[PDB]
Amino acid sequence: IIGGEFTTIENQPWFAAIYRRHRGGSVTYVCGGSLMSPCWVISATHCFIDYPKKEDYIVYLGRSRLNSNTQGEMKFEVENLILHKDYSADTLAHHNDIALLKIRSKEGRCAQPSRTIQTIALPSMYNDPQFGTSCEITGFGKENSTDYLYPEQLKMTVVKLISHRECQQPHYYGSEVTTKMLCAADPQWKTDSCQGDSGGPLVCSLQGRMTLTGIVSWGRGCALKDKPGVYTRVSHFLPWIRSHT
Ligand SMILES: Nc1nc2cc(O)ccc2[nH]1
Repeated sequence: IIGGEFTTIENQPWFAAIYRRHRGGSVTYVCGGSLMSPCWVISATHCFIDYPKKEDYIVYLGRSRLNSNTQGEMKFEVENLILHKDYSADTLAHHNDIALLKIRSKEGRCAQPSRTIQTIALPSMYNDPQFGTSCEITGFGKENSTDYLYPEQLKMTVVKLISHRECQQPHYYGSEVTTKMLCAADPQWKTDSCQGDSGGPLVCSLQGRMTLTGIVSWGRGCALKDKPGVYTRVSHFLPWIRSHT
């Protein structure tokens, strides 16, 4: 993340760090995601679609830093990884970018909702906070685009929400965000998401409740005058999310 602050997990008690295991050479960070209910995490197919053998991922909850074992984490396999039956990578733009992972400790069970391990609620149907709401993102994403290492502490930032007519400024993303893709960014240029963040959460405040408003997906550069980060628009997906759940 190219924005504000370094945080710790208990301000993010739903974050999901997902790792690939390798043939021999060990384990590299895939993406974030978010804890749904002790059996489930939510993220984006673009992360896994090239490499779909559920058995190579190792996701974590309660982990606070890329390569250090933080206080009281729990480790996970992924009993099933479910990718959207319809996904597509158009130039820059991603489509129906959503995915589910059923975790399972080495023991067969979903996770124990600790202090450092909460669910976050899904949105309700046709109710997304309005342009100009500040929401927040978490990930271990590049700090600077020019960087080729992801940061070693976790990062969080907050980011204002854009309206589809504004984000379809042809000076922005044209007809390529669409009704199910949600733009947001800090009034231009300075904080934003980036690489290896997608699958992270966009968590807006609705009535009182932190609510999984959107899932990070794409954006042309990180922190660019006229280039919003776009985030999947979660309420358009609550059917699929229950009928593959
Ligand atoms: N603005 C923005 N650029 C991004 C690039 C990514 O690979 C993932 C999220 C992003 N958000």
